[PDB]
Amino acid sequence: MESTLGWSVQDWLSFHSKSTPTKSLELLENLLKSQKPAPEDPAWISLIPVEDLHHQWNILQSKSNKEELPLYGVPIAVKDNIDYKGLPTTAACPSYLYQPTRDSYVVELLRDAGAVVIGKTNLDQFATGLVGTRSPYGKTPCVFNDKYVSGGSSAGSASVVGRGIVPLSLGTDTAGSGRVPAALNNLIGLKPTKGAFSCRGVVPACKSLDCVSVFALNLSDAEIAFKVMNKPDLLEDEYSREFPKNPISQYPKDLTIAIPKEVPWFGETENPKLYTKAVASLKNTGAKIVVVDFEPLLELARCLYEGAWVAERYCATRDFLATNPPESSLDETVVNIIKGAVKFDAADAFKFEYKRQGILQKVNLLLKDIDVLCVPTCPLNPKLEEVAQEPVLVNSRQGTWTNFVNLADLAALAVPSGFRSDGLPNGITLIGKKFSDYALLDLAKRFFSVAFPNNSRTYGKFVDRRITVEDELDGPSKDTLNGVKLAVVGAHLKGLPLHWQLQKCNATYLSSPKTSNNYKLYALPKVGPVLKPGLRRVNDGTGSQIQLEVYSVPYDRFGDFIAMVPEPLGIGSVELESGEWVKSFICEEFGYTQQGTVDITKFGGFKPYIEHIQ
Amino acid sequence: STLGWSVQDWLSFHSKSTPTKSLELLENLLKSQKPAPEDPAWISLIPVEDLHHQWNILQSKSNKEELPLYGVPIAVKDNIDYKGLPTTAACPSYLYQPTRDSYVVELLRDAGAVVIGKTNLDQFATGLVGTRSPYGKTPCVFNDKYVSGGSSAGSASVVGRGIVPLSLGTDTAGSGRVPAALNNLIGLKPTKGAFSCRGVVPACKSLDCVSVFALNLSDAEIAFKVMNKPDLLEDEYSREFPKNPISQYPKDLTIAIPKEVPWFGETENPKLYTKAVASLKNTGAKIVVVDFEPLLELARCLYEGAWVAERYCATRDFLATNPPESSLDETVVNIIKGAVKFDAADAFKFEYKRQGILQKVNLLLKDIDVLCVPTCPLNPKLEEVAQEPVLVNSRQGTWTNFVNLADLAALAVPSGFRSDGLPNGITLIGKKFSDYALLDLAKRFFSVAFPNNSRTYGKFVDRRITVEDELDGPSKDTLNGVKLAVVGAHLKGLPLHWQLQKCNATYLSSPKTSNNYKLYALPKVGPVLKPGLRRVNDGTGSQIQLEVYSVPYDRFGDFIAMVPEPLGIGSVELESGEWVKSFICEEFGYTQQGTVDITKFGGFKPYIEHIQ
Repeated sequence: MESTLGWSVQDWLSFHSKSTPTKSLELLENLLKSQKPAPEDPAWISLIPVEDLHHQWNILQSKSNKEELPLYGVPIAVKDNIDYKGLPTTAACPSYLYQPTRDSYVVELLRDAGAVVIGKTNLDQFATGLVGTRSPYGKTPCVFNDKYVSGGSSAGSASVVGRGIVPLSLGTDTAGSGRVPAALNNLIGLKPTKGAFSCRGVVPACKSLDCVSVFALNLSDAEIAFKVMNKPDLLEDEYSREFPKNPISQYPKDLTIAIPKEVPWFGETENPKLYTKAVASLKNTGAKIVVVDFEPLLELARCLYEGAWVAERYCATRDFLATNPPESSLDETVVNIIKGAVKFDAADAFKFEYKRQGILQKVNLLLKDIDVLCVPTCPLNPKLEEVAQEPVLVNSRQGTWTNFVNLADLAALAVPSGFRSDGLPNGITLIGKKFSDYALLDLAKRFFSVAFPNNSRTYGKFVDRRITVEDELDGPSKDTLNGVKLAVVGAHLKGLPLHWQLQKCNATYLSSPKTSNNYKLYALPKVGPVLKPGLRRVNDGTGSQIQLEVYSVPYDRFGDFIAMVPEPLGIGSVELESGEWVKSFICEEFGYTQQGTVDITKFGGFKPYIEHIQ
Repeated sequence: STLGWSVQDWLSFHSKSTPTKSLELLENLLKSQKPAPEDPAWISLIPVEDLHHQWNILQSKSNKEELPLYGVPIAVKDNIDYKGLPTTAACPSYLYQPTRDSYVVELLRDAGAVVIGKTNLDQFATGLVGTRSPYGKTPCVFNDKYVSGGSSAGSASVVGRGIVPLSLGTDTAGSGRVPAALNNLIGLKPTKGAFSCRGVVPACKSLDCVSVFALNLSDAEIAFKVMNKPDLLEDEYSREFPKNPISQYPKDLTIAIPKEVPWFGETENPKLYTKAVASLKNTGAKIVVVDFEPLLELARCLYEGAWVAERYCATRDFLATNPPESSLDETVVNIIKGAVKFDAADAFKFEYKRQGILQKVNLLLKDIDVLCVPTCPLNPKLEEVAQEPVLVNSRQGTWTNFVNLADLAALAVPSGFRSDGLPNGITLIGKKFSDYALLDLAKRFFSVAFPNNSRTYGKFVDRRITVEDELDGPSKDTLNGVKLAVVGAHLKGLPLHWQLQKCNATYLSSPKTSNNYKLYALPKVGPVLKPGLRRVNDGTGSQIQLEVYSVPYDRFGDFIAMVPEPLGIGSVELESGEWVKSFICEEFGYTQQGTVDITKFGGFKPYIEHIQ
């Protein structure tokens, strides 16, 4: 039949719509057959049985609104860290193996959205490392060159996406594990705001810091996965937290992007070139780039490394370690790290927690006037043998830019910046404050269109395919709004010189209806260099339908918007064509009752009129 | 003579008197005080020359009568640094000499106050009893067979006897609350992070609060305003209060009381609680009966769990010097030494459990403005504590020990006397930053529970509060909002005024428009009559009375959602020429049949009165 390697989610959905339930089952059965487990393919700890593929697919057929399921019959991989009930969970530790009787909340959500889990994916043992070599199941290679490391700890999940077996996969990230493998494999790596994705059914390893993360080939698919898994789960995950309403969806073109004053490369010469060029490209989107001392952030990173956070991994594994399981089941570097936790008492954990809170005061003072950090994802592209030689120091260095994100309650999106001379990829990570995940996506989109002009952007190993349409975003869905419905008629319309005031207050365009038959529109005597209309509700009988744009203005922001609204205008209510009332600009009678006032109703809107002039 | 004076009493003496007489008054006060053990309440008193030094510094300040604590004597817990006295934490061998004031003492000093002494406490602030000190066991201000309570023992006694009208305590698990109940005081336990902890000895650093004992609400408030200041770089748990702090709960607010109230045998204190609840009901407040189990789960955590290690963290380099056994209190040191039981791994295990409980607590409190709780179950005897050095202490903790873990604010307030003559009280608990609304809720509770100006204070069973529980609310520098003129149903006393309170609006003034304005009564549809303002291009316009309010930027959206056709918010020009947001009205509004031109009345209230 037909090749499936490197399909977007959209590619998969298109197939399903135009195919029959049996010929789409076959395509997945066929994808499943081409995969190999165990040591043959180090990327897979385990793969589903054909019976299980049938089961998932039957369940899928029972649901009665497919073609509204944004991941209908789309295959996905899951880090062997995260429970799927159809397969065992291992944490890349053969004797730790266990059978979950229930799905991760995250997996359960993706299944509800129509996806099919194909296998569990290999990782550094107990999700401990940035290298991907620390698994008794095998070392996963870089999708581009088998001499190189895939990155970890989410190594299987990057590999599998990088070569387009599957268009989305799940990883986890405490201090880099969803970001480093994206850079080494030409992927999108989304590390969401903490507590946004539930960690119910993931094996705890630094519970207080840990996030479920996603890999994708493109912005579009990372967005669909985010919308699917961003769901509260307060009573079953102690660190879950609900996204607030009115999430920002775009940074201003003007945004302050901070970069570090000192960028250590540890001898590496190719990667600096990609970073320099990437910063040039951000400047060209119109961003303000500001160079900033990252001292406090690095103090925070050191606090991670010096502190007792290792006691979190130890807490999740000590009962198990005391079981004394066969040495061959264990990675020794991992186990030595985890046992570093024994030398810390409760008093110690607190002492470091104090120091962490103190650093954060400094970190919060620093970020107050910055919108985003742009950081190299990792300094190196490690060779398999380089990390065999120095099995700890390579790891430390690969966390140069990753270690402080979760401690500081930030979000992050690792995104390609191009290729070095030797044809390996790397890239940048963009770090935003709590709940900016949607705006980071969009910022990547804007970065891409400059760094990869003329649709020249590659993805995964697919060095000779180009992104056309797949990096486009819907933005946050209307579900998430909670604001006043506001109708504008004048200088706040798209394209006129007060539109920005709506953007400043994080307004969202809803629609463009007309008033009912009840309205006149005036042009007022110009005084500023801006001309200003006023609406008049009338009932002699002689009104027209005036044209409007309607915006949702977040409740907490409406104060900021109305404060910019000078006499004689005001905010009242207006009647739309359909009979709904909606807040709107109005005008004191004194306003349109001056010498200089011009009856503009004729034009049916304010645009038409500001063109019959200029 | 000076005993039982309030802050205002001190201020009014000073402002009528010479610096010299003012000094003598303070001197006589200092003279008449004794340190421990003659008086267990005081660990040390300032030497007379320190008094003069402090006085001379005060004389240097150029604006004196702006200073809200000018020449006002205060006590400080021997937990907190004042540079002219040593710090001890009630451990003689722990004694050190600070270089500088704690930030909190420095703020109060800048506000005028004179530190008179360092006050006695349970050693290393561990306990709610007051008795675990080698400098002595501070007695209840009512009866020296009874415990004063702790750990802010001396602070409570000194204010109970009215030597000083304010004292600093600290509070991690009740230490600013229990002693207030047992001595007929107000105990304020501010929102975490509001009062800096720079220069206080840590004992449970991540939960610690500096706190305040007063005799009346006014003083608690004054003190609160002086010390509620950020100190972000010198105190890792400092946090800035946001703008527009609420000043008052609605008449309506929901107050939760526990479904299960254990008393441990006590027969007297339940009657005062019952009575207090009935007083709250009578203020207009809706009482709901609520399952406190997850809050008591939380509070256990503090005891069974790893927070005990914060104390050990604070205290262990010292303890490894094996100081003399007789400077140590055995109960306390053993409680602290129990921290060796816990791994870092254990500390995280407990932290997860805490975060799990807080998910349940935060959900349970979305519905609720305030928790009302018995301050402590018991009025323990010294003897009872001697027999049960651990048991009584923990029963005294049954209501106190979840507050900081859960990041809440508290105010312990009197509720009357048992038949006994011993006092007790209620602690009102609110969410973060509610400190001003908590004080106002106490005012309201007082006016029902102690009608006709009958409230007692401290040992002063024969005096009555008069004006000293009144409040200024947050000061104007706290607000950040849009100035808004109302002309209509949102005026004070009028039917829509609740909508300003709902949006946390603050009254600023009652100015008039310029003479540019007409006012119409709109046709009456609802059972609410509403006016419409109209500006004219003259000459006919007249001046309309307004009320102007600060509406938080935050809340303005909430406010406008309540404003229907044909009204709107635009701007109006005051008599002063200042423009300001206000209600305006569509043309159509005042052009309907039945609109009455009402200008002649000068405003809306006089018109409503010409109808009734």
